[PDB]
Amino acid sequence: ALAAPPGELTLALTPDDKTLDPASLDRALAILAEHGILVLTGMLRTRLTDQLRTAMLDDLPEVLRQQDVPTNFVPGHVQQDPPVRESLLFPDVLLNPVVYQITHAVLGADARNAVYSGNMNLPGSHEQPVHLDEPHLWPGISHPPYCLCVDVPLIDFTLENGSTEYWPGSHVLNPDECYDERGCVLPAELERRRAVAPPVRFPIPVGSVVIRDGRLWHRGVPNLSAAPRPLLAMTHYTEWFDMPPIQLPDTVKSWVDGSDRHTHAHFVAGDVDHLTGDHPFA
Ligand SMILES: NC[C@H]1O[C@H](O[C@H]2[C@H](O)[C@@H](O)[C@H](N)C[C@@H]2N)[C@H](N)[C@@H](O)[C@@H]1O
Ligand code: NI
Repeated sequence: ALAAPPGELTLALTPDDKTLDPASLDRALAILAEHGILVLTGMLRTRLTDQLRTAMLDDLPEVLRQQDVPTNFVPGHVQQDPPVRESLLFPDVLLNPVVYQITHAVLGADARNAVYSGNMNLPGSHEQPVHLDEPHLWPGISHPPYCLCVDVPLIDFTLENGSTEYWPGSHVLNPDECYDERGCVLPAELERRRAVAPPVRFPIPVGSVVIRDGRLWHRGVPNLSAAPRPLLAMTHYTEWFDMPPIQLPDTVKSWVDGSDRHTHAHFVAGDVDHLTGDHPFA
């Protein structure tokens, strides 16, 4: 019911900021440890978010033409990969120096991005169940994080247009028989948790970047606006967690492969089909 992101969760920047001073970084880490979600305002320029927003709304028709449209949990929550064309792969988005500074500190210098995907929340979408995007490695065990979701809204997220319900501090909870095979939280454990630390939902301005634990409870909620709500989604993992590589064109290999901000990527000659992944050599 907030009119902006809570201060407990938020850290304000300009796009020119390339690192956090030690005091800011310790705070960012302290938030991800305690709350499991960190909102970074003013990270990305309009020039980038605009091109990416345009590119994904242009692709949405090709996505909805598909015989079976891939959704997450309920109708209206479409899985859509953004394009991997030389011209729409920006270093400030894939290899953001502030994001990787936080993820290196949390997951290790060998941590790597292994997801370049998206969530198109359509008008009249349904309520998702509360869930983990990425599960705990064993039931009934406390362990540190092995993955951080990096969510990039491509329009102003509002209460009406489907800003995500987040459950702060839920990333460290992992009792027995808590999660089912799709990673949905059992209803008993929700109501116990709602009493101690209830969910929050808030606007997130475009140009913001949200970093959160992969294990954080959350649910997508109905888009009641007249416009699709695109989200570009990356996920950094520890070196040792097994993931299939991101299909990228060799036209970007030059700067992506060199970097000490690691991507788990496989480079193909020529164009890559993000949408349906039909490209001949995977
Ligand atoms: N790293 C965050 C993302 O993780 C999940 O999606 C993955 C999901 O983990 C896989 O089952 C699927 N094969 C790919 C999909 N993109 C979530 N369902 C997405 O909503 C979220 O964008
Ligand atoms: Ni989710």
